[PDB]
Amino acid sequence: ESYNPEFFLYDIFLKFCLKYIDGEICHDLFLLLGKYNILPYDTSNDSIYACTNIKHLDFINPFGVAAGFDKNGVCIDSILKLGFSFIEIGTITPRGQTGNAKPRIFRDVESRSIINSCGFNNMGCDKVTENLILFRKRQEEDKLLSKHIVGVSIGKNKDTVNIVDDLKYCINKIGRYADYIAINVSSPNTPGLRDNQEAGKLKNIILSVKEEIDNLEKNNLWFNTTKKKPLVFVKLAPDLNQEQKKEIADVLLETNIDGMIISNTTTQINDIKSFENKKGGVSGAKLKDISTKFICEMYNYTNKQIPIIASGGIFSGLDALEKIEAGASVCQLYSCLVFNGMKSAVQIKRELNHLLYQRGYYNLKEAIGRKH
Ligand SMILES: Cc1cc2nc3c(=O)[nH]c(=O)nc-3n(C[C@H](O)[C@H](O)[C@H](O)COP(=O)(O)O)c2cc1C
Ligand SMILES: Cc1c(C(=O)NC2CC2)nn(C)c1Cc1ccc(C(F)(F)F)nc1
Ligand SMILES: O=c1cc(C(O)O)[nH]c(=O)[nH]1
Repeated sequence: ESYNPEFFLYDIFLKFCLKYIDGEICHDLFLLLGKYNILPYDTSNDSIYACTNIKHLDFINPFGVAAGFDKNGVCIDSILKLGFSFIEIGTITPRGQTGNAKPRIFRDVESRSIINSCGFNNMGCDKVTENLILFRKRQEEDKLLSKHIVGVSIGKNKDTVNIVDDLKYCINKIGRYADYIAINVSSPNTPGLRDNQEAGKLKNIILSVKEEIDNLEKNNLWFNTTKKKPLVFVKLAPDLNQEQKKEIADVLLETNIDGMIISNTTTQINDIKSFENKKGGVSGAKLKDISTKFICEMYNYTNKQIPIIASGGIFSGLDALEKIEAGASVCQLYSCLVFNGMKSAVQIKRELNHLLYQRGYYNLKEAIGRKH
């Protein structure tokens, strides 16, 4: 009963943390609990009707943890054992960074919103690779983790001129241990990063990343879950106009990107009194509708040819079903872990299974894109 993530004390501690403790400190405490493997766990098998896939990536269930939660890969086992099918570590950069000055994370509990200006704080590609190699060694000896997927989000150091150099550096160090690589061109907290979403720049970035991944073999294998070379995803920002979204879509089709993560934080949420005039991008429930509309738009601009990982405002099974019906094959959570806590995975999985049964869906795959 105690290791059950729905134990009552966890909600007691969650409420106390959300009322009296700084956001980053709460996060650091969660990571500390996982580092010592004293977090609750849920090793129950998941419904075979709720599993999903992106190409050859077979997700035991449709819920993972978004990037920026385990930036340095120091907590992969514990987070996954909460009930998640995958996690995206990072975003990492070649050299470590401490990020912007603190406090840089703020919460609004009433609206279930977060705002952050972290600035790609992380231990750097080389250290984080060592943490991921340790996990992959543990995974090779634990059967309960053999189907779990780990992706790596890569970006650039603040002072780097040509992003492709930094992306290549990361791919050549951590790529062989990744099940997929997420190209982060959508953080609002690294000056000029979002400009790389322009079509011509993005195209060259994607081809450069894919060419570097395809060269890992020759340069001398796959110490990951798929035992295959990592897929390539792009994470997009929701603060784009329609012509930019159409131009990106055309590039994603030409370059054969394996999927698109929709979406990162936004600067369009400005009705939160306590966040006014603050730096950073907003996450949480207020982002849900904005990011779901973005899924529908890109699902149609890419003619349904590009799989979608949903990110933004997902708290309930209904929220997740809305993303799936809009076009998503899998969902990523972040703010749900902040405001619901340890029970996030267990609870949302049960809710979705109930909804699939209620709505007359045979399985989750049948629901993908049904809104359209
Ligand atoms: C504190 C914090 C740090 C984040 N860091 C990253 C990051 O490093 N890379 C990334 O791609 N997204 C990052 N994100 C964005 C989340 O991955 C996610 O896309 C966003 O929070 C929307 O999901 P949500 O509304 O369910 O929280 C971060 C978000 C927060 C709140
Ligand atoms: C809140 C919170 C946060 C958080 O505010 N992140 C920064 C705003 C972005 N991140 N997470 C995992 C939680 C849930 C949590 C933390 C600690 C504990 C406890 F058991 F250790 F007390 N329980 C639940
Ligand atoms: O992709 C990202 C990165 C950050 C950050 O490190 O500041 N923050 C976000 O909201 N999204």
